[PDB]
Amino acid sequence: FEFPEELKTKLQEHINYFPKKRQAILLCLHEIQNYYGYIPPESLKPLADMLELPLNHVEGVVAFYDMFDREDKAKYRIRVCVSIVCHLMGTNKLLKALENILGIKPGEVTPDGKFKIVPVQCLGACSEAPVFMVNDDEYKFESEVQLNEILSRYT
Amino acid sequence: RSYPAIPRIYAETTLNMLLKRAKKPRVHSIDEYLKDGGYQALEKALNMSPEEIIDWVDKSTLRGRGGAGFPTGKKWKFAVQNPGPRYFICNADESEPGTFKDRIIIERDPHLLIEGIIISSYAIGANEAYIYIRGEYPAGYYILRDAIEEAKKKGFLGKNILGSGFDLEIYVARGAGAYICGEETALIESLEGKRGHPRLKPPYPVQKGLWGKPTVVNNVETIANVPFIISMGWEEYRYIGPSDYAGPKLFPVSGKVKKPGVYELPMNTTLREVIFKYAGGTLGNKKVKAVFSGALDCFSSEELDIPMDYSPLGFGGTGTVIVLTEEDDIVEAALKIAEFYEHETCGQCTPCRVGCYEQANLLEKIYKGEATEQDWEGFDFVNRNIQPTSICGLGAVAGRLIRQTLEKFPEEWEKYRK
Ligand SMILES: NC(=O)C1=CN([C@@H]2O[C@H](COP(=O)(O)OP(=O)(O)OC[C@H]3O[C@@H](n4cnc5c(N)ncnc54)[C@H](O)[C@@H]3O)[C@@H](O)[C@H]2O)C=CC1
Ligand SMILES: Cc1cc2nc3c(=O)[nH]c(=O)nc-3n(C[C@H](O)[C@H](O)[C@H](O)COP(=O)(O)O)c2cc1C
Ligand code: SF4
Ligand code: FES
Ligand code: NA
Ligand code: NA
Repeated sequence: FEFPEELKTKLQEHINYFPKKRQAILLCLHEIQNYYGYIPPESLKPLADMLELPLNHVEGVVAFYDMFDREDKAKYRIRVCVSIVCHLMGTNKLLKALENILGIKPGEVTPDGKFKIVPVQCLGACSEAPVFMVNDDEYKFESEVQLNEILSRYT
Repeated sequence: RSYPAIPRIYAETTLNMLLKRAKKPRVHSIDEYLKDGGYQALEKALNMSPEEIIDWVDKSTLRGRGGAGFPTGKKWKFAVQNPGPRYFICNADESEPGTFKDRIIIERDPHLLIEGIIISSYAIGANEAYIYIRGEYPAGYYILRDAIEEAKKKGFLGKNILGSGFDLEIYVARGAGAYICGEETALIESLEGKRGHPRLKPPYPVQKGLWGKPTVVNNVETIANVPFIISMGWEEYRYIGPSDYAGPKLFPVSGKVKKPGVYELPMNTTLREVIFKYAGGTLGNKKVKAVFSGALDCFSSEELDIPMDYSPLGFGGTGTVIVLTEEDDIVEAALKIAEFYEHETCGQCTPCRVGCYEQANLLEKIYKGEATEQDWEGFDFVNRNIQPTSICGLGAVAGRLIRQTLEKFPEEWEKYRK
C-alpha cells in the first residue's frame, strides 16, 4: 500500500508542523479519513513509518479516538448528538427525519456509501439543540423539510 | 476564506468585554480587532517584567474558567519556581454537556484568545504554546490557524516580538473524539502523540507536564481575561462583579429557556437571574424542576438564589446552566448523564472502568422497567463506588449528579422502583 502523492504531501506538512513528528499523529489520521472516507487498516503501517512510531502505537491511537472509523467508508458522516440537551430538545425527531429521508438508522450507511449516521456525545452547540454535523458543517435540526434541504447540498 | 457552517449561538453581555465582538456571530479578523485597540495590552505587557504580569493576574482574583476555579496567578507562580524550558497550553477541548462558552470566543474573536496566549506565555517564559481544540470544532481549528497567520504578519508572533527579545510560536493540535483529552494530563499525553490517559497527580503539569517540563494548562475563557487585566490594570478589573470573584464570566444556558445562548455577566448574578432576568424565563412559562451544571451537579428549584461564583455555596463549575422544567423525567435525564460517563471513561482505573459501564447498563434497565431487585441495589452500590482509586476528576464525579437526583427527587425514582 502507498499514499497518493497529493495525500502524502499533506501528511508530510503535518509531520513538519510540530517540533516532534509523533505530535502530528491525530492531524495525519484526520487527513487519511478525510481522503478515503475512513481509516484503511493498510494505511497505518506507512503512517507509523512516516511518524517513526511502532505500528502497535498507531493502531492503539486509532482504536482510542472515537472520530476515527476503520470499519465503514462514507463520503458524508452525519454526526447526531444523543447527549442530555439534544435528547431533551428532540434528538429522536431528528433521527426519525433522517430515517424518512435516507432510510438508515444510527450506525448504518446508505446503500451508495454516501451517508453514515454516527451517534456522538455533546457537540458543544447545546443552545441550538438538537444538533448534527455533516462532515465539518454543523446545523440545528428544525424539521424534516429543513433537514431535506440541508442534505440536498451534499452530492 | 470560507469556513465550515456553525450554528449562530445567541450571545448577550452586560459587561461588553469577552463578548464585545463575539456577541456578533461572525469571524472578527485582525483589522477589526486592532480598530478596538487589540494587541495594545500585549505591547503594554512586553514593557512589564514577567513577574509583574504574574502579580497583576494574581491580584485580579482571576480563577480557572475551565470549571475548577484554581487561582490563575498562583498556578503561574508554581510553574515559574521550576527550571525551564516551560510550555503554555490553551485547553480548547470544551466537551462538557451543555458547555459552548469557549467556542464563541474561538470562532468569533480568535485574536482575544491569541493576545491572551502571548501575554500568558511571556509571563511564564514559554517560547512554545499549544491550542488543543476538540476534533468536533473543525471551524474553530481553521479560524485559529488563519488568525495565527494574521498575528505573524503583524509581528505579534515569531522571534523578537516587537523588539522585546521574547520568542513565541503557537501550534494548533486537534482532538479526535475523547472527552477525557480535556483532562489537562490526558491533553498533554495526546499532544505527545499518545492515547488520552490521565497521569497520577501530583505532580501537577506546572512541575512536570509536556516532555516532563513545567507546563501551564489554562482554559480558553481564563486566557481571554488576561488582555483585560493588563489593559485595565488588576484594580479596575476587580471593580467587575464581587471583589472576591471578580471579572466577566460566560454562562452557556440551554434546555427549556426562551433565549438559550451565552451570557457575559458578573459572578454576583444569581442562578434565578440567569434563567429569568437574562435567558427570558422557561419555555411555556413552566416551573423549573432542576438545573444540570453540565454533567457535574444537579440543583433543585429550591437552590436558584445561589450566586454564580466559585464560593462553597455558589454554582461554580463551568457556569453551564441546563434547565429542566416540571414535565421533564429526572430518571431519563440521569440516564443520559450515565450514558455520557459510560462512553468517556478511559478505563485505566477499575472502579471507573466497570462503574461507568454498570451505572449506565443498570440505569437503562431501571428506566425500561426491566430491573430486578438485585439490579436496583447494584445500581445504588456502583453509583457510590466509581470514585475509589480514580486518578482523574472523571472517576471522582461520574456518580455525583445522579446521586444528587436520587437525594433531591426521591418521589420520581420511587415511581421507577415500583
Ligand atoms: N470545560 C469543559 O468542557 C469541561 C470542564 N470540566 C471541569 O473540570 C473540572 C475538574 O478539573 P481538574 O483539573 O480535575 O481539577 P483540579 O481542581 O484538580 O485542578 C484545577 C487546576 O488547578 C491545578 N492545581 C490544582 N491543585 C494544584 C496544586 N496543588 N499545585 C498546582 N496546581 C494545582 C491543576 O493542575 C489544574 O490545572 C470540573 O470542575 C469540571 O467543571 C470537565 C470536563 C469538561
Ligand atoms: C474529564 C475532564 C475533562 C476536562 N475537560 C476540560 C475541557 O474540555 N476544557 C478545560 O479547559 N478544562 C477541562 N478540564 C479541566 C482541566 O483538567 C484543567 O483544570 C483546566 O483546563 C485548567 O484551566 P483553568 O485553570 O484555566 O480552568 C477537564 C477535567 C476533567 C477531569
Ligand atoms: S478516573 Fe476514569 S477517566 Fe480518569 S484516568 Fe481513571 S479510568 Fe480514566
Ligand atoms: S447536548 Fe447536544 S450539542 Fe450539547
Ligand atoms: Na472581517
Ligand atoms: Na460560534
